Amino acid sequence: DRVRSITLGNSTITTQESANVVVAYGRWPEYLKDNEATAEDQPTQPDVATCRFYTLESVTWERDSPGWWWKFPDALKDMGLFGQNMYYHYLGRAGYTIHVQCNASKFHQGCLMVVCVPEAEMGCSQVDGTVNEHSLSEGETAKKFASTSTNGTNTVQSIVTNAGMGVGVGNLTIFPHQWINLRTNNCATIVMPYINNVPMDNMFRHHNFTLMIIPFVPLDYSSDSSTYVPITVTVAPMCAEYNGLRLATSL
Amino acid sequence: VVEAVENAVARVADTISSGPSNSQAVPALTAVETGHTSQVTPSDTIQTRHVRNYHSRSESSIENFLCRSACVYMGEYHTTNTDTSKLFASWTINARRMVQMRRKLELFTYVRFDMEVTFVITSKQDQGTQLGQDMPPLTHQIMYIPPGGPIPKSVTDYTWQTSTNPSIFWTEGNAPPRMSIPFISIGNAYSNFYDGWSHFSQNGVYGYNTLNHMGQIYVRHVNGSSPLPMTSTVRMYFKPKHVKVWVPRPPRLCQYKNASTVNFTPTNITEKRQSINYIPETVKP
Amino acid sequence: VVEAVENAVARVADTISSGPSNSQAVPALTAVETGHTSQVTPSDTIQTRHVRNYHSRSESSIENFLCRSACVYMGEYHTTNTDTSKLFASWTINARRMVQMRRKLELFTYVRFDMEVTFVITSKQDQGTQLGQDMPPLTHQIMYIPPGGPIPKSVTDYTWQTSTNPSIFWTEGNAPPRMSIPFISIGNAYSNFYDGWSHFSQNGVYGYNTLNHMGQIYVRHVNGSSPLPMTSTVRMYFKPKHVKVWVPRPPRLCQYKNASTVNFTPTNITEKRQSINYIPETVKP
Amino acid sequence: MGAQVSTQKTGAHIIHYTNINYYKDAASNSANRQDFSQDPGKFTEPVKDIMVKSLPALN
Amino acid sequence: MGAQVSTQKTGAHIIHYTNINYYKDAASNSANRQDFSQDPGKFTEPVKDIMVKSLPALN
Amino acid sequence: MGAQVSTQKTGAHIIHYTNINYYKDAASNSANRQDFSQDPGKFTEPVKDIMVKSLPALN
Amino acid sequence: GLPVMNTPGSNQFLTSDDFQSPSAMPQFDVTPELNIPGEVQNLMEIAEVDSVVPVNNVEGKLDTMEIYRIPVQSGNHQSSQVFGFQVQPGLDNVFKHTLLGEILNYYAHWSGSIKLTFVFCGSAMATGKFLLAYAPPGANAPKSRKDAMLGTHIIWDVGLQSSCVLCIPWISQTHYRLVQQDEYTSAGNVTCWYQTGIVVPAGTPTSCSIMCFVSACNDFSVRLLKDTPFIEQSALLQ
Amino acid sequence: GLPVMNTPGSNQFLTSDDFQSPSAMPQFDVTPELNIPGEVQNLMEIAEVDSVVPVNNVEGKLDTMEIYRIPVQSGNHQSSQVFGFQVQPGLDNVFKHTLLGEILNYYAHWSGSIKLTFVFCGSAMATGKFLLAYAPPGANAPKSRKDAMLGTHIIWDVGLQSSCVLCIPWISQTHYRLVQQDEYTSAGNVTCWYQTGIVVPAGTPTSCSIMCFVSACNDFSVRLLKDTPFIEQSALLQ
Ligand SMILES: CCCCCCCCCCCCC/C=C/[C@H](O)[C@H](N)CO
Ligand SMILES: CCCCCCCCCCCCC/C=C/[C@H](O)[C@H](N)CO
Repeated sequence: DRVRSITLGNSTITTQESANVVVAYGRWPEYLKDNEATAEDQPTQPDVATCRFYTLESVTWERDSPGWWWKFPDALKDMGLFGQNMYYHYLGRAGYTIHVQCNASKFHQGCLMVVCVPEAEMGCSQVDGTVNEHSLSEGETAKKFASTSTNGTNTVQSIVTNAGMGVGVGNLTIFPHQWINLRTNNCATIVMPYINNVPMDNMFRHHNFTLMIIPFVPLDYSSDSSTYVPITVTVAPMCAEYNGLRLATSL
Repeated sequence: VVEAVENAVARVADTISSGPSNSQAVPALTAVETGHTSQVTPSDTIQTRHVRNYHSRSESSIENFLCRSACVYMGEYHTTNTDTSKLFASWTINARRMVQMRRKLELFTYVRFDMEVTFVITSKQDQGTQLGQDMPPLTHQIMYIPPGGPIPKSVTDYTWQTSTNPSIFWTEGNAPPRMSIPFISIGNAYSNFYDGWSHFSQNGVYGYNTLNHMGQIYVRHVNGSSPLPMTSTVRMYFKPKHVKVWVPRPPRLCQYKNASTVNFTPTNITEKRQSINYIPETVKP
Repeated sequence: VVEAVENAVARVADTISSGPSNSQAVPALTAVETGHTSQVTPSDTIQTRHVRNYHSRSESSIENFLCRSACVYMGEYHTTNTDTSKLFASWTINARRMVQMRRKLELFTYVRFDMEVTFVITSKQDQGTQLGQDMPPLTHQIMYIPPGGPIPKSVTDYTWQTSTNPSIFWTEGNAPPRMSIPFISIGNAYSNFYDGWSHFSQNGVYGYNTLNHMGQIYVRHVNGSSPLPMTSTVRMYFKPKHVKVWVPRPPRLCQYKNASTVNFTPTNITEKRQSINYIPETVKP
Repeated sequence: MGAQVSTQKTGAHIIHYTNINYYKDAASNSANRQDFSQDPGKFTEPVKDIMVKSLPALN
Repeated sequence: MGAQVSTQKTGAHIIHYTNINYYKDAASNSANRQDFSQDPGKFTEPVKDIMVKSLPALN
Repeated sequence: MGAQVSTQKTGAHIIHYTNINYYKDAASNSANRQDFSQDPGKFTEPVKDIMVKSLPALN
Repeated sequence: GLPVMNTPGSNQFLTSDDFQSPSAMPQFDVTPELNIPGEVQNLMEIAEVDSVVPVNNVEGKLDTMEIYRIPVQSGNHQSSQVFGFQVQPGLDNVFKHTLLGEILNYYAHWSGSIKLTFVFCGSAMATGKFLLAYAPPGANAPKSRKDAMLGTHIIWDVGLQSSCVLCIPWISQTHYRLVQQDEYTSAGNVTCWYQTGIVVPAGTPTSCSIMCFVSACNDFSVRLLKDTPFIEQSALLQ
Repeated sequence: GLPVMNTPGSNQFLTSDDFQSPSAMPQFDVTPELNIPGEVQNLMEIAEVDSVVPVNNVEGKLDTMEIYRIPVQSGNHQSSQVFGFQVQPGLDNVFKHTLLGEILNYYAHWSGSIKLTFVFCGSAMATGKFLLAYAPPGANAPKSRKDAMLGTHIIWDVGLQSSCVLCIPWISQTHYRLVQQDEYTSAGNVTCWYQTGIVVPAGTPTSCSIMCFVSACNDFSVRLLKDTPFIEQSALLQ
């Protein structure tokens, strides 16, 4: 009941302490069909060369950590053939399987929230200003929330209670989400379909969804337990499609 | 020919009678880490009587929640002036300047509907030392310009010919004008939030102003008159109908700052109380 | 009695799936000298997926393209004056003085339809040193005169009896007047271009003014009043319906010069660019 | 004449109305106020393996 | 009463309207907006001998 | 068209009317003026044991 | 023409009416409908989703995550109450900015049962039992475990299942209560007490925290729409 | 009379409405219908007719026929590009005054595939091959035959059939693009290169020209009528 295995392409994930799997709105990923298509050229479907697990860089969960976020896509634009296909085409489409891992002993305590947010438009820490692209995303490196109000030009207002969006963070449960309670489980798994208002889109211009990881109960331990506790993310695209082949763009 | 259409009302669930219990079924023990909300009722946890519940969730459907007129723009314009631009009013269409309708719409990521648009127009005699005249009733012209259309330069510009643009002419003292507008967007739905750029190099214009592009409105007096100055105010009201919405979002906590961005000032989660145990005494002689 | 009428919507063609090919069929090679336009699709030249297309060509039909009100004449007339001819307005009917409607109609050689005619009438108090009075609401008379009818000489001419001519009487403050007119021409269709003469010796009047001959319009105030001067403006709007058109033509390139001729000033084919290879860079950091 | 007769909103413990459409576009029709459907499981129960609610969640 | 009931314009992925004529002349009737026919071959293919489009045009 | 035809109030010693409902809510309908019922025994005879009125009340 | 007569109400603009109106774009052709995931049909659907409650809303914590955490610890603390609050889902500071309270503040009347879920976020070696009690109105709030013992309550045992659900059932003399609650439409209170106590082995933290989620049951409804008091402006362009 | 009530919109004049109206000429008898050749039923029918494109719109040629002629010649010119332009059928100078562009400029939205036909007008003894390429947007325009080789292209061989057709297929993330195109609704570019080169015998001209026609395919449509910016006046009687 607690064991799980997931296979995609030439990659496989096992786990012995999982809770369940969240299918975002009861909708599994799928390819675009004919009575919903607008673009006319025949699309390419690589199908094992792109649909497989890629692992990003880890972060260190310290006693005073506000939280982390990533933007998708553009966190996977340098990951093998998925990224190469992103560079050469005008239109792309894909769903995802996200898996978050964090293990600790039966003598530690803490609680993390793992949430996927579609169209997470963010605000600037200068009210009459605008954000730079660097402030929203550093590729495979995570951005970091703050515990107090922030200053600086072109940077995101990142105090963790407002989640960079002007809402109450305790309401983020309206989105697809799981929890990692250190006494209960050690991993979270979310399956996310393609969610947009058009059937396809350009993968450089538009961030489809943001992954947020926020500790609600801080990490705590006693006398001589282990101090280093990392968190790891692993994401696999699903049902990937591309249209509009031309010469490779450059940022 | 008559055709009968049957309406099904949807009332809420009854509560079933329940007695004592001593077993291994544990409805009250759950695990929130799964992302699952518990579907327990009072009948699982206490002893209950049977109730036939007749209440209906009719007024909390999306259509009844959204189908009410709301103001979205106000502007003024004069009959005579020395600025040549204060004789007509004009603006770009959206629903981002008045906070009530904006916040209400922003509980959802995507929306699609038709609109019913109403205008309310009032006039007034400007303050002066010499008052008193005999004017005929004033007439007003409202013209809508889709993007790419020619723009008026003054109140006598040729563009007020309105050969292909839709316009409304109206006279004071009558009922407020009204017309309906279909769902007009190059996408499959309107977008309230857009986490992206306008340029393929990840710069340029950020967010909402990349996608809207739905023309302008211009309004003028028609008489071309007024020996003594006068001022008019026009207000626009929107009402959506035949609605569909997708992807709910947490409601806005911080106060709005401008109409182009989601920028905000950090705000508290709620207001405070004396203690985590504090609850006021209300039963006293 | 009820009668059901079924409407058939006409959507555009789908695209069919197509794979690789190596044969002698050459869909891409043609010969324009024949006067024939090639009927090739993307599926003949590349590999394609199957698409179900739901778009409709509804708003580009002739009836939807032409059935919109457009201004065709504006004129002014006073309540009191010392010229005796500035107290009423009059003109000869056509659609050649306002360029938008004219150019739109002139994409076709021949046209035939009915019309819906609307009038918009406004008034104003003339500028002066002494203002202020108490006038009752003004009333207006519009009379149409087919060719050969008697012509009014002043605002009290007997011809305003309108025994057989159709007229409209109207009071300010009400909705704009309207009436419909059938297809009235001694030919089988209206002619927008006529490459001929009025006289059998190949001289006289050239072109359009030979064939139109559709009467005049006269407009006056009815009160016969105004201790202090006032001015009124009348505007006419045309909307065709039940339309048929024949023989399409290239659209007008040069700007119009007058209403009697097709005369023009030589104009360029388009505007220039830097080079035959020039295309601007838009993907830059 | 293409009339529609449907029931009015009333309470619990002569009641129908008629409607005619006048305009050629359906975007001119009145609001659709009498449709009451729901599917809450989309947001409250978005899990792959069904949870019975009388059984323990884990194990 | 000589009513006509026909379908409204809608989209793809209660919908009809009724009309009465009041005037004695048909030039008083409203516009005919719901007729969508075409015959493009009149202008694009005005040739005597049919051209197959998979075969060469000449020879 | 969901019309109702009912009789008019007249005297004693061509008489009916028609009605159409236009609004979606029954709180918009006109008053119910033609319903005449009574139950006076609720206030005039509220006793447990029935009293015959030809017999003496007591004994 | 046909003789008619105008009634009171002619030529007014009521902002909640429903009439037919002419289209300013005849025969416009709309974009086809796409089947996007996550379609919402009723606002009550949002109200049945749990959301975290800021129970620890005291001075100095209104802008930190500590506002969500309820503290508990080992040792003899049976006399100390854990928490208590009023049941006012749309008015009290504890509840008014959660998802349920946010939905309620658009309405004037509410009715139905409420769910409170409690989760224990200590180490896997901590054990303990708590008493969660709810008191209908009519008396003052209990000041000891013995008094609260007499109301509607559940005894929660911390184990491999980490979450317990206390259901507040609809006990009221009227069908609806006011969202802006007064003395007449009061609903009572909730309190928490130590049933046994928290016991831990050596090498484990001694202090821990509990969290609380709120949502609405399947008998819940609202009515009488109104504007919300949580958003405002001083001038246009905001 | 019958009791009624007036709604908002009474007594206005909307220029796109459709109502019944009284006739000022009762029982007029119209001229019978004649069956004239060439009846038009849809504006798209005009859009599927080819028309010549002024590709060579450089300074000094805007009022001459040379604006329509693309020049080519023999010798080693493989490094030189023949032509290139953006795909903006209603906005770019190259396309806005052709029949298709003229029709589009009355509308706000367009959708569908486009046909470009190329005809070679050299002597019957000239031979050669050309590469015609189209690049969807997202990158800058190619600067060499090798880069353009990676897009959607066709290799045209000059022979007894004198005309080649390059079809631009509808590749877009939205169903419609704006006639007034911006960065967001861009569509890419077209370029031409020498595949082999032009070879001629003695006694023949060495320079030649190519012409280009544009038309719309059978999946093409427009919407959202508007006034055109190509015609204007300063006063009446024009
Ligand atoms: C002659 C008077 C004509 C009046 C013209 C009013 C047209 C208004 C523009 C139509 C589009 C409005 C529909 C709603 C726009 C936004 O998508 C929504 N506010 C939410 O995004
Ligand atoms: C009492 C008011 C009566 C108003 C009289 C208006 C009549 C207008 C004359 C009828 C003919 C107009 C029909 C169109 C004329 C030309 O043929 C077209 N503009 C194109 O040639």
